Amino acid sequence: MNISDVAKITGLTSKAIRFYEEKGLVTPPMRSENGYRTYTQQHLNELTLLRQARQVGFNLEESGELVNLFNDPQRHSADVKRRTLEKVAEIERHIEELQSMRDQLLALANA
Amino acid sequence: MNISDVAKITGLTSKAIRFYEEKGLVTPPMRSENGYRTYTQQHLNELTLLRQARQVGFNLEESGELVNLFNDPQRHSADVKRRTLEKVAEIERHIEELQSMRDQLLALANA
DNA sequence: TAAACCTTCCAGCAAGGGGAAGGTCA
DNA sequence: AAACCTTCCAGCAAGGGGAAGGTCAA
Repeated sequence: MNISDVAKITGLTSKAIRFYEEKGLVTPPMRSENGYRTYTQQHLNELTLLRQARQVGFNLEESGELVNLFNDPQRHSADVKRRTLEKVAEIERHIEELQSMRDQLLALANA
Repeated sequence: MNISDVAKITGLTSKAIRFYEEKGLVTPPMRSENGYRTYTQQHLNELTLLRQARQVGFNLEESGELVNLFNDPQRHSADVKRRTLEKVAEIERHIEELQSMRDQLLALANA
C-alpha cells in the first residue's frame, strides 16, 4: 500500500502524511526498492487517529500524544490511563459546548 | 468593557480578538476617546460562539458562518431557518465524532 | 510613579498546500 | 501516456510573543 491509498483511507493529503512523518508524529513507513513509502495496518490506525484528533480541535502536539497513547508498550499503566482520561475530559467539555451551540441554533430556528 | 475583560468572559486572548476583528469575523468594537476598543453584549455573543467553534475544530470560515446566522437581518425567514437546521446537522455530525473518539479512549482506559 | 492596562507594528511558529523537476509503474 | 512516486522550495495563515509607547489608576 502506497501513500495515495493511505491518504484516501485516512482522510489526509499525501503531503500531510509526509509532513507528519517528517515531524515524527507517526511511525515511519518502510520503503520499497524503488524508494516508495509503503504502509501497514498500524500506519492506517495511527493516521486515521491523527486526522480525527485534528478534525475535533486538537493541535498537532496533542494529536501526536493521542497517537502515542495507543502505541505505548505500557498500555495498562496508571500513567497511560491518566493521560487517557485527561483527553476524555477535554472531549467531554467539547461535547457540552457543541450541545450548547446546538440548543442555540435550534432556538434560532424555532423562533 | 475593554478587551482584556472580553477576553476573560469569552475564553479568547486579546490578540485573537483583535485578529478576528481584523479579519472581519466579528462586528468591530467601538473606540473610546483614548482609542481603547470597547465592547457590547453583541460582541460577547459573537466572540464566545467563535471561541466555541474554534475550540471544537471548525475552521475560521465555518465559525464565521455560525456567527452570521445569528446576525442575519432576515432572522425569521424561511431561508434562515433552513440554513440554521442545516448547521444543526453539521454540529450533530461533529458531536457524534467526538463521542466516537471518547469511546475509543475509554476502551483504551478500561483495557 | 509604578502597575496594569491600552495601542500598533513586526516576528516567529504552526500546519500544512502548491508546483516544479525528475523517477517509476502497468 | 496516465498516474503514480520522490525531494525541494516555496507560499499562505491562524495565530502568539514581544518591542515601543500611550493611558489609567492609587
